[PDB]
Amino acid sequence: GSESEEVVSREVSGIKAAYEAELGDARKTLDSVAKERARLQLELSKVREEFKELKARNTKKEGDLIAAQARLKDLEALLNSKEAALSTALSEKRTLEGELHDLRGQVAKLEAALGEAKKQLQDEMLRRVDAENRLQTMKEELDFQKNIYSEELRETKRRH
Amino acid sequence: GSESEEVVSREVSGIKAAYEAELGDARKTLDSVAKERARLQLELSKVREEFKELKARNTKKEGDLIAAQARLKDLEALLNSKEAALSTALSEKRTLEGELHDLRGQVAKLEAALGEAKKQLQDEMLRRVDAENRLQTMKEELDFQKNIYSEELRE
Repeated sequence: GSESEEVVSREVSGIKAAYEAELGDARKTLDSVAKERARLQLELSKVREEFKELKARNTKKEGDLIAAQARLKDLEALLNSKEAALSTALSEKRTLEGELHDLRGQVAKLEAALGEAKKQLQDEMLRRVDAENRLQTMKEELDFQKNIYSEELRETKRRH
Repeated sequence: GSESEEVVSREVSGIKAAYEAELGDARKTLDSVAKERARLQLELSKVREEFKELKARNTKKEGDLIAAQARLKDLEALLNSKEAALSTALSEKRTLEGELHDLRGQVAKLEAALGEAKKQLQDEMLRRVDAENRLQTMKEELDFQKNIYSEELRE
């Protein structure tokens, strides 16, 4: 009767209260996952941004690196050419200094030889001038000896 | 009249089934959001790994760049020193070639002067020898002419 209606009302209230407790524990787990989802969304948004910025920085750095490496290659090659040119120039200079030293010795040797050849020519010109003057005097003596021979024997044979 | 009691039995069974259905839907929704957490965790794991790899590559590239820039700076300076040294060496070489040209002209001028001084000495020595020979012959003629003078005046 009334005990049959009370047992159902207390049963429904029991199963109602159990469901309310379980759905409440399901709501509490739902918010927990909602917080973690929000944490991950923010953390993902942070890393994506950092990656975008890092990729932009790296793209610039790598392009700068390729350019530096190309310039380095060109400079190392030019430095090698310059060193070769310098090595040749110093070698050629060394040969010149040697030729120059040899020529300086030659000038000094030719100057001494020229001075002595001129000194000997000077003395010989004097001896030639003297010998030619003494010859003219000897020719003059011979003509005067031949003239006194003739002008005297012209008068000797006539005066006995 | 147990039809009045079958109404309450069907109501309780309906209440039970409705609460039982709400629990099943809440559990399937919890799965639905757990899938979305899993999606984000995987997506985050992917980007973190890509970033770690990119940061490692960039760290190496930047260190390589600093080194290249330092080497460039040193080279440009060394290249400038080498060009100055080269410019000096060619200038010094040019002065040497000038001194050499001047010395070669001096040797040629001294050689020509020496050859002509020797040629003049040669001709002068001949004139002296000839004049001294003609003088000795003239002295010999004068003594003969003075002796024939004394021998003819005798008789």
